[PDB]
Amino acid sequence: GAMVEARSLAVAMGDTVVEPAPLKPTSEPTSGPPGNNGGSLLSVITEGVGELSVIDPEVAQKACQEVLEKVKLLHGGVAV
Amino acid sequence: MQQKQQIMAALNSQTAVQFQQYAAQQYPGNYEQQQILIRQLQEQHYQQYMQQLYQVQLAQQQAALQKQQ
Repeated sequence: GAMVEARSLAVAMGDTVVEPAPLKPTSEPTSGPPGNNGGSLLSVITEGVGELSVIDPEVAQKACQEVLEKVKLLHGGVAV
Repeated sequence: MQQKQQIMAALNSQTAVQFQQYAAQQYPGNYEQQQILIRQLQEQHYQQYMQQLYQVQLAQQQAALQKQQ
């Protein structure tokens, strides 16, 4: 769904410290282990599977030849 | 694996005009009837192709073995 959410939370002394680089707080919520499934584990089909000739063209020549000649008889043996 | 799908695409590629010419011969002008026959040809082609190909790669495999196996 490509949803994006951002939140902010600040917990510090009321001395309104600003300018030095903040470091150390790293507390985020948890509901157990984070799994081992990664994130954004999606892909888009580009259908680039089967480049050039991923087949035996000679085997395909014989195969289509037989199918085309045989199906003509299934249609009717009154025209040979 | 869906490995059949790339085969169909490749088979359809080299037989596109062949199936079209035959479908035109049986159902000239009727594009819908032409497509229906082309669909029948495409799968039958794959069935024969796969059954035949399997025997060819097998023949190569047996020739590589020569072990009465």
